[PDB]
Amino acid sequence: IETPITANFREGLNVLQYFISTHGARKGLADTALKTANSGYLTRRLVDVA
Amino acid sequence: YSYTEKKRIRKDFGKRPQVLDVPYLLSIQLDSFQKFIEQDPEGQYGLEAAFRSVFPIQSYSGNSELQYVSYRLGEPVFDVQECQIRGVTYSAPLRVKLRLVIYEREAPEGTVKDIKEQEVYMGEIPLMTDNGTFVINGTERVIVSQLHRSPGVFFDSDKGKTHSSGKVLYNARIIPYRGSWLDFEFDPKDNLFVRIDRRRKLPATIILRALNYTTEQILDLFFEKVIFEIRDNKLQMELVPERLRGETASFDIEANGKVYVEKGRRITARHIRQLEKDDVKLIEVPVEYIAGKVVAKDYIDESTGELICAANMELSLDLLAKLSQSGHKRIETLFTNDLDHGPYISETLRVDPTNDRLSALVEIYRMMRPGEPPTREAAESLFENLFFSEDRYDLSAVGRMKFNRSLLREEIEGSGILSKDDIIDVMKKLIDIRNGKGEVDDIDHLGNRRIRSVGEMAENQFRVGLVRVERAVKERLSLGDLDTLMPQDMINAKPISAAVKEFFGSSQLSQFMDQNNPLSEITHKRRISALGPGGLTRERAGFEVRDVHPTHYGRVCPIETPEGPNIGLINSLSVYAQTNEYGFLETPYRKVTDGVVTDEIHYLSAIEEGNYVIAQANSNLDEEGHFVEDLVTCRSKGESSLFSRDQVDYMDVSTQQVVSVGASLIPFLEHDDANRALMGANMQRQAVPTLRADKPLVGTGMERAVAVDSGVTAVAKRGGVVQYVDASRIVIKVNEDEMYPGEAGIDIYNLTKYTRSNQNTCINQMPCVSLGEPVERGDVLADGPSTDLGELALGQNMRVAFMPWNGYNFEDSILVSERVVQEDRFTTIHIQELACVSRDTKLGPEEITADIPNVGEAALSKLDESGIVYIGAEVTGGDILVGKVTPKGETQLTPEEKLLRAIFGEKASDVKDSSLRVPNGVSGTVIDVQVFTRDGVEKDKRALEIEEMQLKQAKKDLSEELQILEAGLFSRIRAVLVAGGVEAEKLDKLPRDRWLELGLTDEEKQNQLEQLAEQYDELKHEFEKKLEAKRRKITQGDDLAPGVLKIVKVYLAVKRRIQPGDKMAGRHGNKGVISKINPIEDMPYDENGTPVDIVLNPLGVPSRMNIGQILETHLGMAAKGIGDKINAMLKQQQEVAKLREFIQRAYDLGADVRQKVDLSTFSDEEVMRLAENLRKGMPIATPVFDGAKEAEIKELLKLGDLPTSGQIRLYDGRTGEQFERPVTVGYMYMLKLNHLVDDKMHARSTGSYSLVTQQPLGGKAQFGGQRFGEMEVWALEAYGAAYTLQEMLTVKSDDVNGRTKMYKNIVDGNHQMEPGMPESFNVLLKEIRSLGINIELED
Amino acid sequence: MGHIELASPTAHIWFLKSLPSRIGLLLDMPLRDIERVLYFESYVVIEGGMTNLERQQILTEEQYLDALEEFGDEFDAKMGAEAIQALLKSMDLEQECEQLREELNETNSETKRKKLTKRIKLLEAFVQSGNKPEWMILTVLPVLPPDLRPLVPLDGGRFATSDLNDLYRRVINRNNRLKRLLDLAAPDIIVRNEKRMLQEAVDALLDNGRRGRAITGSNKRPLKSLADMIKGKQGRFRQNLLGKRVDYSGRSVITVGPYLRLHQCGLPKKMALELFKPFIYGKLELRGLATTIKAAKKMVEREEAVVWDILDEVIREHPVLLNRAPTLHRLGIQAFEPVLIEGKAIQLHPLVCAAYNADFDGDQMAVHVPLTLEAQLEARALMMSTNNILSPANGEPIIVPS
Amino acid sequence: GITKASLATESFISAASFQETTRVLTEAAVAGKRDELRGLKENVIVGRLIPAGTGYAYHQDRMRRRAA
Amino acid sequence: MLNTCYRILGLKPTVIFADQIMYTGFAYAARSGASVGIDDMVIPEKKHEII
RNA sequence: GCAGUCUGA
DNA sequence: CGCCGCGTCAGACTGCA
DNA sequence: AGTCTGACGCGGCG
Ligand SMILES: [Mg+2]
Repeated sequence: IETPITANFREGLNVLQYFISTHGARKGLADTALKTANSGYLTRRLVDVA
Repeated sequence: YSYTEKKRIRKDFGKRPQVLDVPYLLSIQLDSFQKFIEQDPEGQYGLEAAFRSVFPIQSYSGNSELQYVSYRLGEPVFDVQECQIRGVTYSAPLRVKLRLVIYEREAPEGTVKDIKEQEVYMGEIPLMTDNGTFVINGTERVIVSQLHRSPGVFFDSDKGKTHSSGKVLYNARIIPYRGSWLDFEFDPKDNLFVRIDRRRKLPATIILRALNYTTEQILDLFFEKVIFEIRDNKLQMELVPERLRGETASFDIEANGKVYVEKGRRITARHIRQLEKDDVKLIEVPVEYIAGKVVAKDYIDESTGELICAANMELSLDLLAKLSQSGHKRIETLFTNDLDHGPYISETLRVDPTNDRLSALVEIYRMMRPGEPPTREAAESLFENLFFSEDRYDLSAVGRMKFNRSLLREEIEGSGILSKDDIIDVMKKLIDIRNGKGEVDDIDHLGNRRIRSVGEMAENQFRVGLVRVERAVKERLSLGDLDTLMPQDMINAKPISAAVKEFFGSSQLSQFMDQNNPLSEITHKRRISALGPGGLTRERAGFEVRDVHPTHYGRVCPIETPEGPNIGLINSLSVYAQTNEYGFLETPYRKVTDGVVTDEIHYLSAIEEGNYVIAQANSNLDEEGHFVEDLVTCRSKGESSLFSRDQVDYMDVSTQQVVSVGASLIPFLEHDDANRALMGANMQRQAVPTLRADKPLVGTGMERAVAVDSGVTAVAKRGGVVQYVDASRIVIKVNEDEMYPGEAGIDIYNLTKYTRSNQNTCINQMPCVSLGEPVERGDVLADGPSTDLGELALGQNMRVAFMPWNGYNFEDSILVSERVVQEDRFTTIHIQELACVSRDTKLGPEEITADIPNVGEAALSKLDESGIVYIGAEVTGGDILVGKVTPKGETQLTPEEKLLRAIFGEKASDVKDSSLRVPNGVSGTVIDVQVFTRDGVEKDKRALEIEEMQLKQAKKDLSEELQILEAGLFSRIRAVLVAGGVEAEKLDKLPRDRWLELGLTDEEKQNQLEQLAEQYDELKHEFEKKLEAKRRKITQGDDLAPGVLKIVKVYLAVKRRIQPGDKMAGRHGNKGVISKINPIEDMPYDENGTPVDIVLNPLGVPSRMNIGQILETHLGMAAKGIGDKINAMLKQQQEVAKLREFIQRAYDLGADVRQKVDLSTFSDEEVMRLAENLRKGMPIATPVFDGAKEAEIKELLKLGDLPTSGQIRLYDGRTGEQFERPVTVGYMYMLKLNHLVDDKMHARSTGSYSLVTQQPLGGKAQFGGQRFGEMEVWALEAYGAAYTLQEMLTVKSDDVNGRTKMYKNIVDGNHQMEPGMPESFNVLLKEIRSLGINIELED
Repeated sequence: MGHIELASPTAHIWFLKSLPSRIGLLLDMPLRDIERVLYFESYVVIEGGMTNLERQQILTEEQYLDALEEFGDEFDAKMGAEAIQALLKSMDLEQECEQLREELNETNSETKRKKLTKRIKLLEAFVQSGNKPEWMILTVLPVLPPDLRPLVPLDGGRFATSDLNDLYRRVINRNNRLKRLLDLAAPDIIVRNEKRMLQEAVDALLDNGRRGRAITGSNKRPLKSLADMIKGKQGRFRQNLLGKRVDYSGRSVITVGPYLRLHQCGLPKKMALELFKPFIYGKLELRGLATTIKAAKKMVEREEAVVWDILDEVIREHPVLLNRAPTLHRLGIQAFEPVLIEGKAIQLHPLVCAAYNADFDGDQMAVHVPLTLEAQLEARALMMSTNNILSPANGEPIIVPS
Repeated sequence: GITKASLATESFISAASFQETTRVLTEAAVAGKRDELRGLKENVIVGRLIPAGTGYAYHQDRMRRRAA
Repeated sequence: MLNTCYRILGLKPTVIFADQIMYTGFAYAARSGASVGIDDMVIPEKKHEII
């Protein structure tokens, strides 16, 4: 998004800057919740090949 | 203000003026179920529109009919509480008035022979309690709302993810509310295809040929005709000029003069306007222009009759001459110019093998029911009821609305089934989107997704039940019993009461309610679950449906969602969000007119919102309403950018419009990273209610709504004066202008005392009001669990310091002083229900007795003679609660034991000790014993004792309500007498029984006199019978499960104190586990000797940027610094003048705060009550995203004489010397989550084992044994720990001889295994040999 | 084990449908036609004779009854598992592979040589091993022992059934029904339908859902196969054989306890009393404080004050393994010496948290007790936390101040 | 690949316990295979000392007293 | 420092050194009183200009 | 024993 | 076009033959 | 077998 969060966490993020923040926050959380499966499956394949 | 809210006034730091007060939080559940069970005379909603959708029911032949005429919900047999105690459903009987009409076969028009109407009972439908929960089998459930893809038509794509060429394949999909999905899709060959119900695809025009269309009519629909008309020769063709745009011709074009383009040149736009101004009518082109064109018609030779060329055939020179010799001076041709139009239909009209309606129908039958040879009268009957029959396909009213909205039609209502033109227009818009005159739908748009909720899902299940009923009644009506048959004899109520019961009790969305605190209840009642029947699956949902969409602003909270495998699938409806009459989430906005922001609010849906320019809630406004800024930041079309203050069309109605009610209670949310705000919101719902509730010093003002809107609190229904107040009862005397005529005028609120929550916590209502106090309507009378004086209070205010202390706060740990355990700040009560179910066994029945064998009279001390524990008995782990013994057999005593019991002279008895015992580790008090005996079973002595206690309790409560209400009635009658025609001279003498009919002036006063006498007569007469009602409800037998004779349920209260291991948390996601209970004299203390209560790690702040826990800590210090001032003035006994002066100064502090507390309105009594409520700290309101700026926090600190830096110097409690740097000290609101270490600790040396595999069992309920999974076996293989691994495999779990040998060896001081083969491997061999496969060990 | 004598032969679904089909690859016959012959939808000619009735030819029934007169009864064509069994039992391996070895040696387009060497590999594997082809068609069905499909009596006055017990019963009915129709001499259309039902029932028992729509009982949820018992994340191999639940184990929340030394860990007294219970019984009987394992069991469950003095010796040099899942790497299991603490939370040295990836915001750990002397010495010499201060991934310290 | 090279081992117990169990069991049935328990998983299945580490010294005696 | 001790002195001095480091670091972090406050996050006065 | 739901790390 | 896989451990609650 | 069914994944692989 082309207008950044010009505010930091000592000042307040206003409600729009905060809503924007939530996009990347939930992308990170939903990435962690679903890439542990890929990591575990690759680990299991490596163990069973070796 | 209020009367309950000038007891303690939370200082509000909010600056925006509140335009729209927060709606009723539970209105989703309540509105939807009300629409389900309401009488709807228009017949659009609920039970009425489910009945009218089936009825009238006619027989297969038409000799008779069964017609619905009305319905009614009876009274529930058991109230909400009797249902929870007895373990039965809270439901109401559905009585429907059905009228069977027997028609004549002796009349041609179908005259009726006879009418028989009667009220048939079909099913019991579970009623919703006034809190939005359903009491099903005695457990409270919540049917969470579901967010599913709305019916309609959706054009989507796979953006270059097939055929490896990046070619975008566009596909439409028609999704009904029920019925068969209908998909159209392009191929990389640009041929159009159609799937039905996601099975194998056909050429698209097959469906167009299943409809009675010829190829000529199909090319009519999907094309526009260019016409060659050979007048003398050389291709005289009619052309509209703008057709040639983008087309390059190797021939030049002239007509009636000027040539306009050269041969081989591109026709330009200036050339197009040149063709325009020339008013061109016709053009002659070279003759080879025909080759490659396709004839738009089927042509027949008028001279011979022969088929010259079929339609859809591409023309050639020889074919052109063959046409010309036929007299067809005019020929037509599909306009298939590329990159604005397309031949897609012409080619898919070639690849289809079917050329007539019957071929299309039978081919559809082949693809639909494969392996079955088709039949014409069967194929067309399949096709008609695929998409064009009301009983197999319903595009619901939302489906028709979204349909006509997507195809850009004008009428939003119509038939619920598809038509020829509907499918045609879907294909046409799909072809458009292929050409580039459209765009694909966003599937995650909350204008494309829809809230289906309790009253809609229950109506769906009721429709399913009714259609099973009607398919039974249609064939039952064909019988010959017609003239003697009544409608009751043909309605089978088992399908209906099977469907609704299966839904309510076993569905995916009717979830066991989360009852930790009031916040858990509310946020559960407002979940939005994308899962469920008709929705996604938690594994098949991708990354795109999980994340937050720009249309989630104000409709769905972006930060409150579970963190596990269903992140982003379960959402929480935000504060002000609503649903349309269609089910699309809408949110309110203040309409901005000519620059001034009105107070008129409009609820905009996610599609209406896109068209406007919507300002932020943080956009400042002057006294009259203009944007004081000239470039305000706004949201238009999903993006966000600056606009001029006159382009703005709407404005947000509040700053907390965006977040749910869970994340609305996090103070200083605008400073926490959303990862930690998510955890704080999710952890506020697991905090258990402590012993003594404690308000937040720093809150957000949404506490009074969350507490009141859930049902944990007892709010006054009518204003009045507290007439009586007891720990279990509040009797309010209603005001004179609030009581209806003919009424006692007294409201009795019976408080719930110490009942078991769903999570085994304690829910307990304490009276908030005291005697004689006046209360208003809507004032809290009794605080629930986790509410303090009306506000939601989930945890306690602990004095935290942020500093590392000797490693005891290492890596998210928490170090608690011993004074937090001494003061019982975090001690919670948990109530466990243990059941002892006396079974009927084939060897005889088991019996509840206190004569258990194999146990001394020491352990039977707490049991009474009937075998059950005493109420109030403090029992510990292992105590017998209910003595039960079971008849047994097959002892077969072994030889050595045969000698043993003959030596010491007694053989074993015939019964087995099967008594109920307290689990290990739990130690509590028996606070309740409920005995249920099967009807026909002898009641033991304690059952009769409990029954007499219950009967005298019912008689006492009913005589007490009668003696309160009759006292109110006699007080009102005395009031009527003294109000005119004074009789106060003798009312002090007259007995109360004569007041009823004393003669007064009989125009109006004797009217209410006789009316109040009538009301007292009614009260007496109704008590007289309801006493016998609950008498027979107590004495009657119980509808127990089959096989059980009597059930004894024993309730244990366990006061569960805090200890190392218990999880605690703030509200900003700063969880932790207590490490140490430090002595009071080891905790860091300030100059004033005051020891800090909890020591937290500062290194948890800067990494996870939850700064809101520092600012709260600085505000909760300031908010307490004010309290310590008032505590001084109340101990010095300062005048109320000085107290009022200081409290007004504390309430006036702020940078233009929205609230004005003017104390000079408070009587000195009210100021002293306010000061005694504030002496523990002034509660402060920091509303989300407009909260206290930092300068106000420092100003409030400086008011309470504290250092504005927020950090004081501290001394070590142990060494007595000063920490080298100032330490952040302040009051953080800490929660105690339901992750108690008592519930987590487990160990097992040896226990019971599984049945097929002989490995141990799972979980501390079954005495567990921990899974040494695959990764732990690899971890042992990565060491050389082969012997450890062999003992984990053989002798610890699976080996059945190895484990007993190992046990006897461990006992004998010999640590040596004799490992054999695990029993699972032998099980695997047997399972592979039970295939045809001979697996065998080889020696 | 038991056995069901199938009234007719029945094709094993594993050797029919588990791509490539061993029966198809052996008969040089397409699977989409063997599936038709087996399910009684087409005839196939066992022996051709002097006619255009070649061996592997499929001919539909309407193309069969006209052949009833074209060549009389010189040929014999059949359908179902009897036909495929006759084809398998009739063919010769040592001659067929010898016949194929020259067609492979003579073809220059390797596109066919692929199929030829596939079939030659299969035929050489059948002749080298002692198997015979006609064993891919069941005529006897084994029956798993009944304590491995247990019929548990419920305390609710009921019997909770297994899935195999349905899939067996469902077979034993139809088979039995067929054994009647072979004696009632019912018309061949209805014994065709009953042989087809028996085939699909045996296939539903062996592997449910290989033929699409899977049999589901009473839950609208597919029944569990015999082959569903041994495959997947829930089959025996991953669930019971490659990892299994374990006695002498416990679980609790972890807590920092920074007073610890690198080799020891805080273990609650209440857990270390349960895990070490047979060791305590042994030390009680040794020191004369008891005379019988039942007397010692009573002394331990009462927790007399001498039991704790026993326990302080029983866990003197006795390591316990601590494990926090997921055990992503080798250092996820480490053996420490127990220091008996009084709480309920396992205390864990701060330095090993990085190696465990553990942080004290609510994590839990499993404790396991090495019983044997070899297992205690393995825990002490290989797995103790003072031996694991370097990472096995790279030679850099894992015990790093944090 | 690691999956194809895992399913192409000489052991059918190491490849049947990994994944694709019906494939591995039917091909090892029609081939008449023989799993000689030379890996780590084969000895974990059957309850033996793995040939790694402190079981290695065992697994060599088992070879130098049965191959003679 | 710990890796150097392991390479030069071996396992036993390192296992003692790690515990001594842990004890003294915890002790002097406690003596430190190192605490985070709202004034520690010093916003540069050029920010409101730079933006 | 299983399925569903929720939760924790 | 059909088949095969898609992390680990754990606690709780229902309903089911 | 009639559903007043469900579908509503994905990515390799053969
Ligand atoms: Mg953790």
